[PDB]
Amino acid sequence: AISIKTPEDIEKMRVAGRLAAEVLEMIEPYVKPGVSTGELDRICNDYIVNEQHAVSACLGYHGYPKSVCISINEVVCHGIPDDAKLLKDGDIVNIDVTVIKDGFHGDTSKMFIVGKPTIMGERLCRITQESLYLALRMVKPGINLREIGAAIQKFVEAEGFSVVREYCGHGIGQGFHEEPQVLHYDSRETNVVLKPGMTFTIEPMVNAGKKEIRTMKDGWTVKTKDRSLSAQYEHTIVVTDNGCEILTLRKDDTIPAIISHDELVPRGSLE
Ligand code: NA
Repeated sequence: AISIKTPEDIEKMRVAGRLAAEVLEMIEPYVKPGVSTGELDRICNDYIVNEQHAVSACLGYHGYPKSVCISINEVVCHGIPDDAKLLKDGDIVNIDVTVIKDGFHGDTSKMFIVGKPTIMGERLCRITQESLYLALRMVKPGINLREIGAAIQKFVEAEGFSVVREYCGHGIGQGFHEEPQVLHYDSRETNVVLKPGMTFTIEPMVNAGKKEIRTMKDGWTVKTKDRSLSAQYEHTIVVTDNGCEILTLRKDDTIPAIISHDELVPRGSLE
């Protein structure tokens, strides 16, 4: 029930994913102490609309009140931009952007560390991206989604962090949320063999502390039950013939848009 994208479909997500990454590349310079998250949200939206002539898939979604999600520190996800929420020195902040372009979505997010980073702030951010890269490196047809969550978890835990279990990455495309569910941890429940053309997200949410979270009153914002810091990075990718292509790659990523596996690349018949 997982949709297989069409070359044309794919070019579209590429455009979409590219637009999503640019929002993140653009926001960067405004992410600094004293900046309110409402303003960041503003910039983002203005950007999506006016310059990219696209639309935030988040804006008003099922009621969601802001253009992008800006989760600070113990906020795991769905953090709601608010003009009263100023960024502080040492904060860690996720900005989650989802853009719709020509009917296709581009979904990604990254962590920003404001001012002087904190030991743990820095480490979790690093570790979290790594868990994302790590999964990225394994994306390839024939692999089971389950081996990936497994890998993420293993890594994360070995690094002394936790993986939130309640929220996942997912198929995406014409629809914001599509199958499959992309768990960032092990699950006997998980059974998804990757096929080329599949487009989905990977967006491991990592707690410096315990994995338990708490959903807030507002119905959106998620936080760590123990109040430890939480970090997330996400990429939207397409499964290729031999690996994956990262649709939301940013200048600052240090992973290649295109990941291929030797064993899968085209080769002579006897090679
Ligand atoms: Na956080």
